[PDB]
Amino acid sequence: GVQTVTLIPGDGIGPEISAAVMKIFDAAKAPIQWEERNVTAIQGPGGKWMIPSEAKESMDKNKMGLKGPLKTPIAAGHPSMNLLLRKTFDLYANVRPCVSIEGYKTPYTDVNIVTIRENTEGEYSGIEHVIVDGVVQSIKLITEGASKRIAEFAFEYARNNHRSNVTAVHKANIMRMSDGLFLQKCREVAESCKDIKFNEMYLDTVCLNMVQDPSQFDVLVMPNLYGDILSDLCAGLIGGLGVTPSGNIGANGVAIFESVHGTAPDIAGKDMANPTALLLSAVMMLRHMGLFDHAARIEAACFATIKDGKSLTKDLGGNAKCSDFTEEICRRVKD
Amino acid sequence: SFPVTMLPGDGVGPELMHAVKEVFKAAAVPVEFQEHHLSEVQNMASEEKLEQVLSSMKENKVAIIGKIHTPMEYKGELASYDMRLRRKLDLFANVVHVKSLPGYMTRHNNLDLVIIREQTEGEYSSLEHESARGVIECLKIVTRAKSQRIAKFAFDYATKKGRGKVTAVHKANIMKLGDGLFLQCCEEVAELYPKIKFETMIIDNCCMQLVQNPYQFDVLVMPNLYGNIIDNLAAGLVGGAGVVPGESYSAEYAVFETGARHPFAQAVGRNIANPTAMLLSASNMLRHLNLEYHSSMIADAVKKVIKVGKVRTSDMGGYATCHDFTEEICRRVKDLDE
Ligand SMILES: NC(=O)C1=CN([C@@H]2O[C@H](COP(=O)(O)OP(=O)(O)OC[C@H]3O[C@@H](n4cnc5c(N)ncnc54)[C@H](O)[C@@H]3O)[C@@H](O)[C@H]2O)C=CC1
Repeated sequence: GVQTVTLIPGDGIGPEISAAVMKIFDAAKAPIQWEERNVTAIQGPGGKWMIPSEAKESMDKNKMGLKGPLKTPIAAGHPSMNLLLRKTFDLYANVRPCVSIEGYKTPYTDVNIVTIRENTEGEYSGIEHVIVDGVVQSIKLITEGASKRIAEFAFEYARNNHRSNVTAVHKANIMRMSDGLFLQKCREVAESCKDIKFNEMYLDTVCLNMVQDPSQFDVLVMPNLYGDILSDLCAGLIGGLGVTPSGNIGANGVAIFESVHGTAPDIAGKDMANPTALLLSAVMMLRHMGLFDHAARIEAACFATIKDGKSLTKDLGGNAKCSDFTEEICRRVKD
Repeated sequence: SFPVTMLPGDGVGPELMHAVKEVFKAAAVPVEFQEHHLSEVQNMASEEKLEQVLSSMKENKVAIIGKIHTPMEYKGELASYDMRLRRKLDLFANVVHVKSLPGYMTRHNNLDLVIIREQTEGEYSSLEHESARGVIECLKIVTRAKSQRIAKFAFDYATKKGRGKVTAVHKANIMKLGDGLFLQCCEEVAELYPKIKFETMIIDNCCMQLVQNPYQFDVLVMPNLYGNIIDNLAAGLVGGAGVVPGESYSAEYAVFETGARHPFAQAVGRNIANPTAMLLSASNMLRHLNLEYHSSMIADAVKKVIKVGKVRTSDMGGYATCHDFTEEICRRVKDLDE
């Protein structure tokens, strides 16, 4: 068959890479059609900012999505397009795999790390308001429920993808109630399965134990109370933001796949972006979609390109245009 | 001549403290110490013990402290005796010095980077009240008055220590009101010292950049959102909680500690702990006292006993005890007189 999937181009280097990754699928003739649905910040009737109805009905029709990064204003406008986007689809899990690129060497070797971070609670969704002049209060809440829901996802991921350890990153020293709960929910599901080996490290220790040696970490699970400073840290071991993919897995197989790399204003429209992010993002799509062999073809293509070294893009150590990159990878796939 | 309030605390902490005072003995450093032997794991603790601490801080106005060990099985952290102390001194402005040491190779060598974070609110104001059957709520506060404070301190530290750039790591994107305010203040104070480059970085991105290349930075000022993490992440570039000094300042005080102070910072036993953090923080304390001569000596000694490679503790790749590594330093301190 020939499946279809929503596509949000995104803002900035959205078009550059979304065009690039569209064309590797095209070149590779994968059974995907793209239903482009520009989702922009659109005001709400009651002031509760809704979604472009175009993308809201379009995604329910495909239950799948690849998306470029959206733009959030520095202090002047929409709360964020991504937060609202993840929440109004209950994509309760932001899986950030993080593995090396064999041919592209960093100071870190053989790093296979996965951040499973919860995606619909904590600082994602809350009031922040002006209580008096010059004093701001913020009201981030965490639940008992989704705590359990991500800590089940943790062991389920580590169960499908054959993982040794699952370690709960938490800050129960400085937030007794909030993250003391989460452990309790982790602890409960971790007893359910001695299948997977478990522990609990505090967040500051991990970030230190991490830049020292990412050989001690398999899967990580986190409440969205400390956002994903860990996930972007780990994206410094691999290579760059240009090479890390990311996944808003949700229930019922709905998922939006994007990359950590954001709006990228500096190199907007300059044609020096990295398509490796949105690409390996879409290689999660297929491997999530069951299209395993369009996956390993495209994926292993992008690696062998990188290893050869003659076309790797600007942030990877070579003056090579995002376009010329995307066709060395295109040509590479076809035979 | 020069009294310094010394708080050993608990952990391997009291051992390091010893090492600092023994090395001061070797160098003959006209600093005499009042130890306050305050701790909750050993139950030498009350607020009457804290008061005696601050009665000490009124006079000497300058103190070197360890980490007091909160018992997380009953209390938390914002009610630790360590937070309760930090409070009484109106400490703000944590100063962490991320500087690699020549002869301790890491993945981040020749690095020179100082991490200013606000130490009074943000995560440390966490108000937590349960609202439902199982809905926890977390209330956090940001104030223009505590931020205009952290950036004037930051800039005044940039000028005072020769440093030319100052970055403001901020989360304006989603925290549009808390860290919008923080940026507004930072931008405000940022014109006032126009001999200093200023720039803003979203925090998310910065922890990636902090490990993809820390060499792009110099002075980092940030609100206390997210906690003491980034101090600890950077402090790994330079070889760990065994070596990265730290200091915490006040309007009127200066408390000299260690940069990276996670739980199980040094979960070593008898001996077998590194004292480079304490010692490099002692000399920095000494510089504060304008004993620059004795600050030079201690500092330049232990930056070289670890360059020469003969003695090395567990964490730096070596076999020696702490007694052995501190006694190596005395020998090279005693030499440096003549
Ligand atoms: N997924 C999302 O929704 C995200 C959205 N954003 C938003 O977009 C804007 C982005 O801000 P920043 O963090 O400064 O941008 P960013 O995180 O996208 O960083 C781009 C910068 O980092 C490097 N970079 C990142 N990705 C790259 C790539 N693919 N190719 C080449 N270089 C790359 C470049 O040096 C560039 O200057 C912000 O408004 C932010 O809120 C940021 C991150 C993620």
